[PDB]
Amino acid sequence: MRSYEKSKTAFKEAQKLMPGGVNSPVRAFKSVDMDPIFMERGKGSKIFDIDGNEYIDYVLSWGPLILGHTNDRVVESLKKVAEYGTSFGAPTEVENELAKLVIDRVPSVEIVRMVSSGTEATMSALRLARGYTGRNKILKFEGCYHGHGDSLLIKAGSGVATLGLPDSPGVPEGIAKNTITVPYNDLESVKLAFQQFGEDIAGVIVEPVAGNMGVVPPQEGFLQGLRDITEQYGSLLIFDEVMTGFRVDYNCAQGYFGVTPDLTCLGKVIGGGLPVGAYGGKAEIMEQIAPSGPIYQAGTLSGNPLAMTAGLETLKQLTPDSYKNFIKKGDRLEEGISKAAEAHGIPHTFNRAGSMIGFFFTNEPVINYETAKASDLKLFASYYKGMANEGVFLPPSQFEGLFLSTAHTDEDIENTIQAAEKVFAEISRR
Amino acid sequence: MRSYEKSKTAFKEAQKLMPGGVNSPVRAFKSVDMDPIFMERGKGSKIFDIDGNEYIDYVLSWGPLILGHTNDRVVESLKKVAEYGTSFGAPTEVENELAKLVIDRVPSVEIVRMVSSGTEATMSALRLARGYTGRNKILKFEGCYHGHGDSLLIKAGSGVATLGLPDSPGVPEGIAKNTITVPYNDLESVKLAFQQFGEDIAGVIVEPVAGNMGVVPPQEGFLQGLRDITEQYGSLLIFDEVMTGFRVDYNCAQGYFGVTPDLTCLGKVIGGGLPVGAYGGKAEIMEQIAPSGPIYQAGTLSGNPLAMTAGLETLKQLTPDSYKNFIKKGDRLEEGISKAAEAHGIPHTFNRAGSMIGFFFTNEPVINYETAKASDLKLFASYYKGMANEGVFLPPSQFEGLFLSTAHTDEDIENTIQAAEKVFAEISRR
Ligand SMILES: Cc1ncc(COP(=O)(O)O)c(CN)c1O
Ligand SMILES: Cc1ncc(COP(=O)(O)O)c(CN)c1O
Repeated sequence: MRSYEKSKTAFKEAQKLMPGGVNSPVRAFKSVDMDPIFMERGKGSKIFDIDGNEYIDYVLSWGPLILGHTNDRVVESLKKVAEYGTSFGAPTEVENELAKLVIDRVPSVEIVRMVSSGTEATMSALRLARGYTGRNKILKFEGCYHGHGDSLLIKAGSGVATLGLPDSPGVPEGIAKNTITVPYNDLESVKLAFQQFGEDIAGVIVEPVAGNMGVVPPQEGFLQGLRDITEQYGSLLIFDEVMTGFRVDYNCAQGYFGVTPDLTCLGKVIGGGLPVGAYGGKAEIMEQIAPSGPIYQAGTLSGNPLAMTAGLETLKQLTPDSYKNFIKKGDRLEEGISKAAEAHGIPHTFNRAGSMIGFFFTNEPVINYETAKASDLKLFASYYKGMANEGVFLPPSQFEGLFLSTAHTDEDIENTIQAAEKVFAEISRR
Repeated sequence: MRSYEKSKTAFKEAQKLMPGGVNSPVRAFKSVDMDPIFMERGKGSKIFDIDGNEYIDYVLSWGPLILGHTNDRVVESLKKVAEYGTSFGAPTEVENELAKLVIDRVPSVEIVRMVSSGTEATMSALRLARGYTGRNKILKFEGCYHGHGDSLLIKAGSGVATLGLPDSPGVPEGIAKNTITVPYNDLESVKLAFQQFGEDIAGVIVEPVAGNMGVVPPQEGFLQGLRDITEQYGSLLIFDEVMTGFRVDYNCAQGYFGVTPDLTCLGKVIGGGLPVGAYGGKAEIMEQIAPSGPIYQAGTLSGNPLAMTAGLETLKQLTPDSYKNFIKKGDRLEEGISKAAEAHGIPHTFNRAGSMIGFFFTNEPVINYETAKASDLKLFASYYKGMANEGVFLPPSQFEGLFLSTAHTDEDIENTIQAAEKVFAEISRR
């Protein structure tokens, strides 16, 4: 058996301090048939809750911990930095070191600007795209998440190609009016969107691999088609690689799929688990950012030495072979979980995009948000509870992939599969 | 003499990696008659550049380092956390601990939500204000900075009370249309703004002590008047205490001035030098934030254990007497610098607001942005160079105060004064 008492107690406290008892909605566990699991430590692929329970971590702080928890190098260098200073509010050399590493590893990024989050990265990218092009409209994709920036908190309007609507209360009046939302992997609706608004489309923002509606790889020609249509109409291509960056492949999703955006939003891995983000791309576009250009973007704690260091030390330990091992781990994971699902009549479909993996509780292929929404969400809710009990910490959402680390072992994968077999059998006997 | 060669070399590198060679405009030093000083370490009130030069730090990472650099407790606890984990993407206990401390110390904050920056804090607060009230318009003050959030990148329109204009390229079309900008300390223009748009004014955002146009204390009745007018029209009062928070006074500027806002945006100190931010306030308002309410705001790395810990350990070491010492340090600083200025015919005016201090190179009282803009900016540019050479690291902007720490000694203040005497004499001989 497994006790979650301290997490129960901690969450009770949390609920009287924060909205939903959390600093981010997903952490409320509202869709997984158990209450939030409070974590206190981790080591490699293992995460430990405040109840001392061990889990094989497939959340990995939602992407940053690509080397697992508390990587020795990363941690010792972090302690070293802490000794010298957390922050200086002045330029540092580590900012240069990560900047150039990011520039050397991310194809489209020639000039980068560090920020405090993916939300800031994308928000700044959208503003950059609009300021650089002198255009108002942004095209995004249904199911893609870019952060809680107002300019991005938008939905599809009434119609096939559509100037959007606000996707939340509090969003500035008519902020969504200059934003188009078409289905992911729907290149034809993109073509239609440009036919109507193309000459005012500042940019197209896309997750080159959707990871916030589950892992949803791009369809053949989808990203290239976005690259072509943006060029044709003079629009910018913004790759939201906050999650895909340094995770899908060594050279990111843009390197993996050989499609080079004008702008790239990064985060997670580049902070090694600390608050971070960045937007970069072509120099002449990035030059428009303050203080060198008119487009204003500041951050007093941006390029934080601790985050720059952790991200630097994380990335240094990643090689092409890391991703080879991810894929091999993903293969066994997919195979083992899929066979388990078959054996117990569990509807399932896996999506693979480079080293990114995730499955849906549906037999129908997930190629967009609509087909992701076809997943058995209640089954996932139940399944999740069973997996946590078997020592597997999954993202408390069906609309998330399985985050792999370099620290995940074959034994971890086997135990994860065995955990799924057990959980699927139980569900099937019901 | 003093060499800045490594910083010269580092900045040359920086310029080919980031816009303006920086992750934030002010760090480019464009207004101070010397190029950016690269920092590598600090200890208490001392900051050290990459050239090994020692400075008495009056920037303190722009506010977070209220205990100075590398505070022993803060650093050791940071190392302890690094051992356990940088981030978990799941709820933690330290999030609770800082949350309640913030709730126990900031008067208006009953429920808080941690974010990655002050920009996110204010942006989320504006969205909250607009979502909670179902209203579109936000009133801000000329000279006040709340972050690079689009909803806030706005300026005053043509007219006395005015629906605003975009204050940067790239800002979404007509996002500023629902934002009013009136001069700081100009309560009459606030009254006029409400007469015209009051029933659609979602909230009034203000720095209870302006610190981004220099230190500009509120005038008698200004904050109370804002509190009254917002209540009268059902608008929210948002205190941007990202800088003032835990710096102006123990109970923040809202406690210091005895004016309680509906919402409070926090940052800096609460991260102890790590990327951080938070917005909080009345529970029923904060409850509207996701997942407990409809107003969407997420952050995957929000409530970062390292930032929560550093901020917690920073705040724990602050007492009422810390601020007593700030004021006493500020008195000698003001007196010594003012006498030096008098002696050398240097135009000067000091502004004090609690433990916040700053001076302007003008003899005319600075009560708003317009009068702050009356300062001899070229004199400041020159003066700054002289001060850095004398071992005093000031904010590379006239529109900034002097950040004090608990680590600043009487000797530091004396040397800072002596540095100002020397610099003023040199300038006066010209
Ligand atoms: C009062 C105030 N509010 C908002 C912000 C936004 O801060 P950040 O650059 O971290 O987004 C700042 C900057 N520290 C600030 O001083
Ligand atoms: C692809 C993508 N883009 C943008 C964001 C925004 O991230 P954050 O919550 O840190 O602002 C996320 C969240 N990690 C993301 O996964």
